[PDB]
Amino acid sequence: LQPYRQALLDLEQEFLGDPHLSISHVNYFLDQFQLLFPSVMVVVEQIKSQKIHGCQILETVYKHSCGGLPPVRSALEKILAVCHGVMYKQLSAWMLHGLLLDQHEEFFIKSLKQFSLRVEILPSYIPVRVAEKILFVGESVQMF
Amino acid sequence: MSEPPIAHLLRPVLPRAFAFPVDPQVQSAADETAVQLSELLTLPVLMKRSITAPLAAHISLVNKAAVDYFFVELHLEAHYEALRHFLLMEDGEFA
Repeated sequence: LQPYRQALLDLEQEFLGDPHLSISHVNYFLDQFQLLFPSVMVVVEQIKSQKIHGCQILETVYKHSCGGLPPVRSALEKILAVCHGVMYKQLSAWMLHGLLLDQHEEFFIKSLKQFSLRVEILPSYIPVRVAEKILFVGESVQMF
Repeated sequence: MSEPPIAHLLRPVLPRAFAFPVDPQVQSAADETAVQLSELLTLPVLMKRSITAPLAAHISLVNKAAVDYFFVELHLEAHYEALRHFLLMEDGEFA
């Protein structure tokens, strides 16, 4: 939402520059946001009603990543990059130092017991097969 | 059996022994800058246990040292050997 802030800030500079600018002038400059904002609304609205939990959010945006507005697609894509950071962050440990670090949320991994995949949560784009390699590496490091 | 309480060679191990940690300690500080630079911590927050690891070095020296004083210096086995000999009556004639 940062660019919307910059734009509003800029309009003032012009109004400071000239003392009589029509509202229509406002409509024209802000009318690219007129379309991106309604779209992002559903991405959140789905999250609240379905009580989407943990990684299942990562998929909810990805299905709206197929959006027919090129701006929206780029706009949402940024968010997934941010969210992946955490997943990449949690996977950065169980795979590496053999310890899960999760309270209530999950990273699709639940000795040789209490450690197993959560099919429901697993994001779709990530294939089941790769997950198994991951599970193998973490269990492997955990044992030795 | 009498090789362990050398004493004069024990000292050389120590400068080498604590210099050896300096080498990890040399890379660690710089790499701590790289780890700090990378995503705040490239590794999990729990990885900070790597910084406190050198303590083990002092621990090893402590245990080994105690053993020699407790054993060769104090000839402990002989105390167990005599206690067995007289209290458990191993020596045939005394019993």
